[PDB]
Amino acid sequence: GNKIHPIGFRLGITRDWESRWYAGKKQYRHLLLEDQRIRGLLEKELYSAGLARVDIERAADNVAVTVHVAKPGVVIGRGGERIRVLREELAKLTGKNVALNVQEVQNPNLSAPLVAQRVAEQIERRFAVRRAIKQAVQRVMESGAKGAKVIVSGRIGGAEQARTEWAAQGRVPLHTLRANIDYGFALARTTYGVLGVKAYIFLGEV
Amino acid sequence: SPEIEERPKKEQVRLKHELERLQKYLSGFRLLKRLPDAIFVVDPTKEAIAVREARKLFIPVIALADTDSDPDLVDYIIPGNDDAIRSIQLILSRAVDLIIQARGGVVEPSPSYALVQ
Amino acid sequence: ARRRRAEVRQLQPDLVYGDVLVTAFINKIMRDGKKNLAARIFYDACKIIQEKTGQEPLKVFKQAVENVKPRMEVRSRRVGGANYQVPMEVSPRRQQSLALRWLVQAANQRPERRAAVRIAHELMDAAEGKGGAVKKKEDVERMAEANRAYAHYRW
Amino acid sequence: ARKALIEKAKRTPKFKVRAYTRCVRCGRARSVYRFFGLCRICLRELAHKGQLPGVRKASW
RNA sequence: UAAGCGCGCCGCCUGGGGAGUACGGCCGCAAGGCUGAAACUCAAAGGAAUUGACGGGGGCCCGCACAAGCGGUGGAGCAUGUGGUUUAAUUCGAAGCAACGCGAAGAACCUUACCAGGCCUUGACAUGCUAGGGAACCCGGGUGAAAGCCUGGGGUGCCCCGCGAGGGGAGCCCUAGCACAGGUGCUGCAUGGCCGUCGUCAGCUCGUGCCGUGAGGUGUUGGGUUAAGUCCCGCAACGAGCGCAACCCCCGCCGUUAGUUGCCAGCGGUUCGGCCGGGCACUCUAACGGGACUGCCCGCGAAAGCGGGAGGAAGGAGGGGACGACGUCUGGUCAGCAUGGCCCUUACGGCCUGGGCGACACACGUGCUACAAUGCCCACUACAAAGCGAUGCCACCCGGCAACGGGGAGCUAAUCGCAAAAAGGUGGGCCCAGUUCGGAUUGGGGUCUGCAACCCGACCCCUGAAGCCGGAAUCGCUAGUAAUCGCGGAUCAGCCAUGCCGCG
Ligand SMILES: [Mg+2]
Ligand SMILES: [Mg+2]
Ligand SMILES: [Mg+2]
Ligand SMILES: [Mg+2]
Ligand SMILES: [Mg+2]
Ligand SMILES: [Mg+2]
Ligand SMILES: [Mg+2]
Ligand SMILES: [Mg+2]
Ligand SMILES: [Mg+2]
Ligand SMILES: [Mg+2]
Ligand SMILES: [Mg+2]
Repeated sequence: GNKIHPIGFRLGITRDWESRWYAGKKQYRHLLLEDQRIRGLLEKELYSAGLARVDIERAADNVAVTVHVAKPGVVIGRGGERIRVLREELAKLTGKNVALNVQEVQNPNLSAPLVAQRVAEQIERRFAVRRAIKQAVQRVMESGAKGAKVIVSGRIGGAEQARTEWAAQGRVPLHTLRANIDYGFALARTTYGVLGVKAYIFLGEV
Repeated sequence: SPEIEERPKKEQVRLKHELERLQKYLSGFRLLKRLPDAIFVVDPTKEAIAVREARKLFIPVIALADTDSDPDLVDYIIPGNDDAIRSIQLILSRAVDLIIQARGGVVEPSPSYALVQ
Repeated sequence: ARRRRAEVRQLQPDLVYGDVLVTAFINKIMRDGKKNLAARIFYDACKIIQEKTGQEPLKVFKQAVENVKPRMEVRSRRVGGANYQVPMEVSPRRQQSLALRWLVQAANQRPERRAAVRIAHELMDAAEGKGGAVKKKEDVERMAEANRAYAHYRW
Repeated sequence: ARKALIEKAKRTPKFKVRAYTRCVRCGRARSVYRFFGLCRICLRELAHKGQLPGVRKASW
C-alpha cells in the first residue's frame, strides 16, 4: 500500500485535469454525474478506437467533449455515420446538446493509457506476458520517451499464485514533480480473472 | 558559456567539482581516442594493473623497470632505476627525443629539472 | 540525545527584577501555560516577603535557591543482575533545576491555602536553611554518603 | 441485498426521512459526501484521475 | 618443513544410518580393548565456499528507544469500540506492534447485510424475443401493520389510409410464455484495485570492465563528513538507475500588480464605531515575484565539512506539509468497487410492518468528566483563526426561568448570519468540608426533529452516586512541541460526537 497516483500527484503542476468546468455546491453534483455517464458510455463504445482521454469542458451550460483517440477512423465511420449516432447517443443520455470532437493522439506509443491497453489486450489473448511487457517498453523508448515502466499484476499465464511482472527502461522519477509521467491503467479480464496493467511513460522535465 | 548565465547554484557547485576531477584524472588520457599501440610504464610492478590491461589487449608494454619487477611481462624493458627523478628524466627525455626526431622535427630539451630535490 | 549536547534554553529575563532565574522559577510555578497566574503568584509572594521582613525578595529568593541546590546525588547505574544507586557530583545547571522544582514541589505540600503564601513561606524557610525543599536536598546528600561505598563507579 | 438497494434508494417514498445518500458509482451507503454525490472511495479514485474538476491534493 | 613434480614400500577408503553394535575369536583381574559383519532402513549423508537471516557475538552509528523532564493511562463515574456471555436476532468484517472512538465522515423506521411474522414472483433493476388485451398518464373503493391482493373510474397527444367510415402506428404501461435478471451466499492462499506495515529507515539495483570453475564479488569493504549510498578522500573500477535531495503547497521578511464587500494615516464633515466625503497609504485579501547560497569573516581540516562571528525577517535542511525505493508480511479488504471459481432460483432473490445490531455476571482498548483553592460559582469586561450557510445561516422584537415558539429584516454572502471564543482581566461569593469540589443516578414537568423517540434521540427546567490523585504495570511529547483553553467542519431530519479532520 503505497505510491500515489502519478496524475493525482501532479494536477496543478506538470499535468492537467481531464474535466475543467466550474460549478457551485448546488450544481457540481449533477454535472459530475453527467461527466461520468458520459465517460462511461464513450469508454466502452470507443474501445476499438483506443481512447486515451475524454476531456470535458463546459461553458454556457453546454458541453464539449474531446475524445483523444488513436483511431479516429473508427469513431468517425465512412463519411461519419458512426460519430453521428455517437453524438445522438450522448444527447439521448444527457438531456442536452453535446459537442463530440475527435483528436488524434499523435504518438500512441507515448500514451500510457494506450500502451497499457495494448498490453492488456495482448494478455487477454493469451500472449506471453514477460515478452509483451518488455516489447511495450521497447516501443515506448523507440518513440523517444526519456523512460518507461510497465507492470502486469498477477495470475500471469493463468497461475494459482498471483504475481507481478514489472520491466522498465530509462528514468521514471516518480518523486520528481516537474517530471510529466503519463500513467495508464487497463484491465485484462480473463478466464482466470483479472490482471491489471500499469504503464508509466516519462516524457521530459519542466 | 551563456548557458552558465543561468543554471541553479547547485549545478554550479556540482558541475565545477565534476569537471575538476575529470580535469584531474583525464588530462593525459583524452589525447587518445583509440587503444594505444604500446604503453610505456615507469614502475611496471607499481603500475601492474595497467600492464595487466595492455597484456590482455595484445598491446605492447614498454617499461623502465628496476630489480623489483617481473620482466617477463614486459615486451621491451629499460632495465634501470625507476625511483630516482634523475634516472627517469634521463630515460623519459631520451625516449621522447627519439619519438620527435622520428616523427619529423628535432628539438630542444624541455623543462624537466624544475628543482631537482 | 545521541548526536549532540542539546542547546540549553535561554529564558527571557524577568520583567521586574530582570533576573533570568525568576522566570525559571515562574516557569516551574506555571501549570497549563497559565503564566499570568504564575507570575502573579510569584509577585504576590514577593510582597509577602516584604510584609514579613524588610528584606528584598530577590536577595532572599536567591538565598533559598542556594540552600536547596544539592552537592551530590545518587544516580542509578546498572551492573547486570542487581542495581546500585551510585553517588556523584551535580552539574551547575541540574542544581538550579533541581532547586527550583523542589522549592515549588515543596511549597505545594504546605498546609496554607493560598499559593502565594505557600511560596513565600517556603522561600523564607529555605533561605533560613530549613524548609521541605531543604529536606529533599538533604535526603539527597544523605542518599549519597549512605552510599559513599559505591563512589568508585563515578559515571 | 445490493442491486435492489441501490434501486430502492432512488425511488422516494412514504416519510421524507426514509431517503438516504447512496454513492453514485459504488452503491455504498456510508461516507458519501453530499457535494459530489460520491463515496469516500469513489471520490479518491476520481480525484486522482483529475475527473473531479477543481479538486487537488491539499497540503499546508 | 608441499597438499607441487616424480620413484619405492607400507597402511587405509568405496553412500548414510544400523555400528565400532551383534556373533565368533584373541587379549585383559576388571573396566574394557582389538578383530568386525548382516537384516532392515533412508535418497541422501557429506566437504568447501556464496547470499542472507539470526545471536543472551564485536565495532561504529541512529530514532521520544532509554535517560532528563512535563503531563497522562491502569483506580472512580460515564462515553465508546472489543472479548465474552446472552438472545429469536443480538448481521458482517478488523486480532500484537500494524484489530479494539477501526470499515461506520451520523443504526429509532431508512440505513440493514440479522430475527420474527405478513407478502412478491420475469421479479426492485438490465438486454431482447412471442402474443389476445392494454397500449403514456392520473384518480379514488375495499381488505390489511404495511407491503400486497382485489377494485372502479377519469381517458389516447402520436406516425398515419383521410375531407371521413374506419384503419395502419411508434413510444409507453399492465397479463401470460420465453430467454434472463437478483444474491452484503463462499473463497482476500484463485484475483485486480486500493490500503496497512517494516520505514521517510538509507537503502535496492543496473550497464560495461575487472576477480572467481561457480553461486557470487567489486562498484556499494576503508578514512572522514551528513538528516541521507549527502558530500569528500581513497580504491579495479568508470558510469547509471529506483530511492535521498531538489522541482510542488503552507508558515515566516519584503517588493510589484489590484482598492470592494476589506483597511482608515493625514483631511472635511458626523445621528461615534469608517457613518459620508475623500484616499489605498498602512492592515488585509491574492496573484506574480524577490530573498539564504556556509555567499561573506575568523578558526580547525588534505577535502567534504565543522566551531564561531557578522550582516539579515529568516540560516547552516528557517518551521510545517505533500511525497514512501527493490521488496517484506501467503498482512488487510470478494461487505465500497471490480473480478476467476464455487454455490442459491415460489428463494440464499424481492417488498413490508415490528424487533435487533443499543442485550449485561463479567474482562480489555481508546476517550471524556473529575477528586478541587494555581480551584469552584456569579456578574461584568476583552483579544482569535479556520470553516459553514438562500427550503439554509438567521440579525432584531416579543412570550416564555428556559429549551424553544410566535413575528421578522439581512445574506446568491471579504456585504448578512451562525458568533458567545474560551482560558484571560476586573468585581464579588465559597473558606478546606465529600464541600458552592464532582455531576453519576433517579423522579417529575417542558421543548425540538420526525409518519413515529416503548425498546432507543437530543435539549431545557426543579435528586446529588463514586471519586481525597489511583497496584503490578503502562502511554504521549524535544518548542510554539507538551500541557491547557475554547472555535469550525464533514456525515447529518434529529443524534447518542466525550469520536474524527481542522482552526486558532
Ligand atoms: Mg437518515
Ligand atoms: Mg564378544
Ligand atoms: Mg523517561
Ligand atoms: Mg478508568
Ligand atoms: Mg465475509
Ligand atoms: Mg492478501
Ligand atoms: Mg480475514
Ligand atoms: Mg491470509
Ligand atoms: Mg454497533
Ligand atoms: Mg466515598
Ligand atoms: Mg478535599
